[PDB]
Amino acid sequence: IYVLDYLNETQQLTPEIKSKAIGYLNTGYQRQLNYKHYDGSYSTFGERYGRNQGNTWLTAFVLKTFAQARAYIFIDEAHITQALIWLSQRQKDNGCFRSSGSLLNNAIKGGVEDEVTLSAYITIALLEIPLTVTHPVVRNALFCLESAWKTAQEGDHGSHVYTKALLAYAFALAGNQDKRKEVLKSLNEEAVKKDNSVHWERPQKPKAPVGHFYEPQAPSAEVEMTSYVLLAYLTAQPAPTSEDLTSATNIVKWITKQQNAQGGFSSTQDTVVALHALSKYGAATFTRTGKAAQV
Amino acid sequence: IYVLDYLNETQQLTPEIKSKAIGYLNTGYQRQLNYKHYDGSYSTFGERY
Amino acid sequence: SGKPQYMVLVPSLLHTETTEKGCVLLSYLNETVTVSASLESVRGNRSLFTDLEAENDVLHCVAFAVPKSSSNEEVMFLTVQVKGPTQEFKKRTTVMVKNEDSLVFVQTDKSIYKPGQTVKFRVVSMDENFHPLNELIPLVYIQDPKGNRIAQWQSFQLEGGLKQFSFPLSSEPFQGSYKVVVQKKSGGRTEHPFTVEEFVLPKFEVQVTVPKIITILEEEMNVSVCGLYTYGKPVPGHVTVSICRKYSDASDCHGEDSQAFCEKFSGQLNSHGCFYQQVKTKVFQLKRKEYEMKLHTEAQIQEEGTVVELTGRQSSEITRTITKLSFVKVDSHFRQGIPFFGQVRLVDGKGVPIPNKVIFIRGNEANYYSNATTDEHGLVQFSINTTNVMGTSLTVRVNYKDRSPCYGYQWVSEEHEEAHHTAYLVFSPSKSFVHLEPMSHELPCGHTQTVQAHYILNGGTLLGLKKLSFYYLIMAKGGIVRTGTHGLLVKQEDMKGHFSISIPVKSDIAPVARLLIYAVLPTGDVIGDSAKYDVENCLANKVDLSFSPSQSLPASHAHLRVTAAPQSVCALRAVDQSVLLMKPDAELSASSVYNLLPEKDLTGFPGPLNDQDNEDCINRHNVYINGITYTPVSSTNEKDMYSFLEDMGLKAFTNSKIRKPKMCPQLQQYTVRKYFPETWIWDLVVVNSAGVAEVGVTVPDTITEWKAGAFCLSEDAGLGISSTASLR
Amino acid sequence: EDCINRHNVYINGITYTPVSSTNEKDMYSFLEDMGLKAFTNSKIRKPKM
Ligand SMILES: *[C@@H]1O[C@H](CO)[C@@H](O[C@@H]2O[C@H](CO)[C@@H](O[C@@H]3O[C@H](CO)[C@@H](O)[C@H](O)[C@@H]3O)[C@H](O)[C@H]2NC(C)=O)[C@H](O)[C@H]1NC(C)=O
Ligand SMILES: *[C@@H]1O[C@H](CO)[C@@H](O[C@@H]2O[C@H](CO)[C@@H](O[C@@H]3O[C@H](CO)[C@@H](O)[C@H](O)[C@@H]3O)[C@H](O)[C@H]2NC(C)=O)[C@H](O)[C@H]1NC(C)=O
Ligand SMILES: *[C@@H]1O[C@H](CO)[C@@H](O)[C@H](O)[C@H]1NC(C)=O
Ligand SMILES: *[C@@H]1O[C@H](CO)[C@@H](O)[C@H](O)[C@H]1NC(C)=O
Ligand SMILES: *[C@@H]1O[C@H](CO)[C@@H](O)[C@H](O)[C@H]1NC(C)=O
Ligand SMILES: *[C@@H]1O[C@H](CO)[C@@H](O)[C@H](O)[C@H]1NC(C)=O
Ligand SMILES: *[C@@H]1O[C@H](CO)[C@@H](O)[C@H](O)[C@H]1NC(C)=O
Repeated sequence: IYVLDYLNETQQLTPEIKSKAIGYLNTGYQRQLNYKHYDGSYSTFGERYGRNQGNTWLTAFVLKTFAQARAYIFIDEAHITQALIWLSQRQKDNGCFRSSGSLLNNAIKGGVEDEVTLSAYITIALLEIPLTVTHPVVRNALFCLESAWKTAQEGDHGSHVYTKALLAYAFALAGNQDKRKEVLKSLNEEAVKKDNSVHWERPQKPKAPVGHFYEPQAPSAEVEMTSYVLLAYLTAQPAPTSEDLTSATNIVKWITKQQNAQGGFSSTQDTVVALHALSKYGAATFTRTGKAAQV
Repeated sequence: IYVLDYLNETQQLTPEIKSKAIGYLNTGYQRQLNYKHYDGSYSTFGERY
Repeated sequence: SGKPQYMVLVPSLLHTETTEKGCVLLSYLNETVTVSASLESVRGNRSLFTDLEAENDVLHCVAFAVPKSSSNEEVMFLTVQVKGPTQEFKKRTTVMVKNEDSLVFVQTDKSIYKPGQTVKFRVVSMDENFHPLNELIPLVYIQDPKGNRIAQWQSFQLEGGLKQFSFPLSSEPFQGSYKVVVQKKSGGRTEHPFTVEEFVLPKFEVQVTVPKIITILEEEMNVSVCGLYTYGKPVPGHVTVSICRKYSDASDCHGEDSQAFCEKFSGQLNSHGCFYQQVKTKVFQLKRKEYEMKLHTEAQIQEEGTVVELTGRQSSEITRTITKLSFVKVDSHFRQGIPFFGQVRLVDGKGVPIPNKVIFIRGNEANYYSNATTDEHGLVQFSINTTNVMGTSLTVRVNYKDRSPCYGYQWVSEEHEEAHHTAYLVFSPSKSFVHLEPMSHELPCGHTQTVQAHYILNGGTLLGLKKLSFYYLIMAKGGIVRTGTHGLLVKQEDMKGHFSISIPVKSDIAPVARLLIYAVLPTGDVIGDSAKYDVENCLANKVDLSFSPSQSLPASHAHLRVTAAPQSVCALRAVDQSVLLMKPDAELSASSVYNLLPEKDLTGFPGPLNDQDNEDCINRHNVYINGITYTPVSSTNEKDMYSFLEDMGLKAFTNSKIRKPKMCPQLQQYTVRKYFPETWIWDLVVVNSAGVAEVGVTVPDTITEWKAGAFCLSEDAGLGISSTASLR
Repeated sequence: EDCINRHNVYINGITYTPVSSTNEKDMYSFLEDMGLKAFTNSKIRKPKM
């Protein structure tokens, strides 16, 4: 879906590959339907038996993906609605969503599985759908986000990067321009700026005994978080400003330079959100009509 | 499909059942795709061998 | 003193375009409370807000209204917010709203029509409460059978809660079953059939008598035939009764007669009285392979040669299960600290009690093997002191765990029912509880009633206060209806048990009457239980019909009287009961209006909404057992307060421990001029403040029954259904 | 012969739970690994159900 978006936004698209991708989308969509739950949740296997319970993160991923798919191909609103009520059911009055761990591998998930990060990813997936901030779920979620950002800001460490980035994106979608600029400033303070671009890594190297190789329990999630920061900077109510676009250009340069020759990026999460951010950047900057620039 | 056609031609149709049938059509379509042949033909089982 | 307490109760299935009540309970320090419920439609944006001031230990019930929705059936997010000067609480869930359809029905002036006649029918509409509702109906039509619809009326609006229509059928109408169909705005449809054919008016009806239920151990059978006539007088003639057993050894296809053994008895229906006959069921072979009993009686009335047939006792149940005992007051739950007493009835076959007969009550998981005996009423009240494990199984038998005669021969049809029942104990973290001794039964109406309650308080209030309280709700019609409270100066530190409750049964209560009661303890603890009273099918608006009496000879002066509300309307259908003598009407009674209702009783949350899970996972590294060995983990299976309110049909938001502390699963994974007959009166009449009285015209040469059906309606009291005064 | 297995484990408290075999050292095992054997009435072995 995000590949289709990148191609359409860049105008580098043909109807042949479009039809091919359409067929792939329909097939994968139904195959995913083959793993949902009776209530509307999702899991690794699920269907063909009921001796399991769904996962939350996976359901959110399905929700976001189905939303964009709805943007291009036809889909049933009943499924997104069911997933939405399910997530709301798995939410707490004060606390945030619970991580109903039923996954197979953490590589697919580009996060640290922290309840705050999970809740943030959820609410951003919700806000990606056109949903009013006065809505209940997003209200409680915003309370969680505000509290988590407050504790992570006053404290010397709140993971220092991933959280703050996703929080910034969420705040940007809500409308709290002030909170957006504040957390964004906090992020910019801990910059990993290079010769002609800028970016952010994990806490420069993980402190505790870590490593050995293969990204064990830590997929590096650098492309995804950087793209999240990008998408945040690119969001505003009237239209974005200029400064945010400059920083966006920097990180975009880093992103395109980080691409993989085999295709995509290091994983699925990063490729998805990265292409999403690039698509929005194209929708903002690139214009198929504007063709008479004089400098 | 022909049921949808009968309803649309007779005007006795609502968007709810329309969406329901659309989902059924897509599902049955893919399930049928699960039985075609490599050349494009069709059989009872076919695929997976 | 203790923790502050709040509690909001609301049904799960909400109806629109009307009012529905929800209750709230508040108490304990920092009482300047403000509660607010917000029902919001998630997808898109919809919001219905409601507020209410809240004080100490008050159970106030507010009636919020809901208007129509865009879609038909849809879920919604209900969020309750409690704000105290120094406290706050918020809890939400998924409430299912439904654009319910009204309960509409049809009534015809006749059941069977002949060519050239005018079909007259009435359309009635109503809501859950039976207060008449005015409405613009999109469609009502009469249809011929080929789908060649015979008549059609569009967009008419009901005003007095009903509307009457008429359609003159022709001289050469299509014959068969026709049908009246009404279509409501919601897309809903309702069908009321009626037939059109030729027929002669019968001046008599056969009425036979045979056991409604014939069983295995039967050597003979009583049979009788009596024929009612004009004014129910006796009729002389001949009778041919064909008592029969149906579905024999024959194949039953193209050459074999399905008809099994038949016995034909000829009787001479005398001048006075009726005919009797004692038959022997030896020829029927009332055993394993042969089927049911159809009795086709055919009476031939003299001087006309008119034969009429009646199909009786087809379902005489040759039941392999004999001595089928019973139960009556078998409690579904128990407690590990109480003597529960279950009342059990024992009957056999047809339904007659068996007196002075030894029986055995076996209680497994409690080791209660005892003997008892069937008294004059075949009732036995057995009590068991419960201090045992989770589930108790109770059975009762008069024979033993096997069919005494030839059980497994593959060619026998004898059996004996075994009373079986299972009961679960309630959960009680405080070790205190309530249990009602109900009059679980056919509750009357228009009367008071007392239900007794047993409270076993293990220490009762730990610190709390002196006054403790109980709050009860008698809910109905998938909603609520009545509420109330009660409290008591608790004993200092013991488990005091007896206290009764009183409630009126005037009306406004479905056949089902779900009563629940819960007592709150200031320590953040609560207890409670349920009960079932199958209310008698009676209506709110009392109604009755009378008449200036039966008198022969067409003297027009005759009267009909009706008693109902002081300002109402009444649909009167006085029918010359000749066609009605032939074929009956179509389910016109209180029970009909009741079963037409949508979801008579609400039990269990509806389908779409699943639940409201929690997060309190108590899974230890290992179950932590010191002693003989360590133990693994496993889920429990016992009733709970949350389950009480779930089976009740509603939902609630609280803070106290309601649900059982269920643990999260394992994370680890891999002089006369004939008038029109077959009818008499069909009209509407106004009811003044003293009962209406119409003067009907006694008609000539129409000697049959005269069923007078009264269907009244009043905006204040509701509808009314009163009997068939047969001014013969 | 000591079999303390109840019908249901009789696990009072918040919930019930099944039985299982333990895994811990015992005096009987101390004397077993010691090499010798002894006759005594006291509670030496664990009450294995
Ligand atoms: C790819 O996605 C775009 C959505 O961005 C699909 O629509 C094209 O979208 C642009 C806006 O993004 C439309 O532009 C409009 O032009 C009018 C003047 O004609 C202007 O007033 C509007 O403000 C807006 O700029 C454009 O009309 C629209 N359709 C086109 C180009 O045919 C696009 O269809 C997608 N590509 C596909 C389906 O191949
Ligand atoms: C149902 O099937 C029809 C095809 O039969 C789909 O297209 C509809 O076709 C009708 C003609 O059969 C269109 O009516 C047209 O009206 C114009 C004047 O406005 C007239 O000049 C044309 O000759 C023709 O009569 C109609 O516009 C068109 N769309 C409709 C009916 O909405 C229709 O889309 C199908 N509907 C479904 C599948 O929901
Ligand atoms: C809410 O729904 C109504 C329904 O007509 C719509 O008019 C309105 O724009 C929506 N938003 C708000 C904030 O009311
Ligand atoms: C309100 O309730 C709290 C909770 O226990 C209690 O401690 C306090 O005394 C009450 N009054 C206040 C906070 O003014
Ligand atoms: C049947 O009729 C006989 C007399 O004919 C009578 O004594 C008996 O009580 C009746 N009822 C039965 C046998 O159930
Ligand atoms: C059951 O016990 C009672 C004594 O309590 C005894 O009289 C009776 O005979 C016993 N049952 C039978 C079938 O004898
Ligand atoms: C019921 O019998 C049990 C036997 O364990 C006894 O403990 C209990 O006291 C008896 N019931 C009453 C009310 O005493």
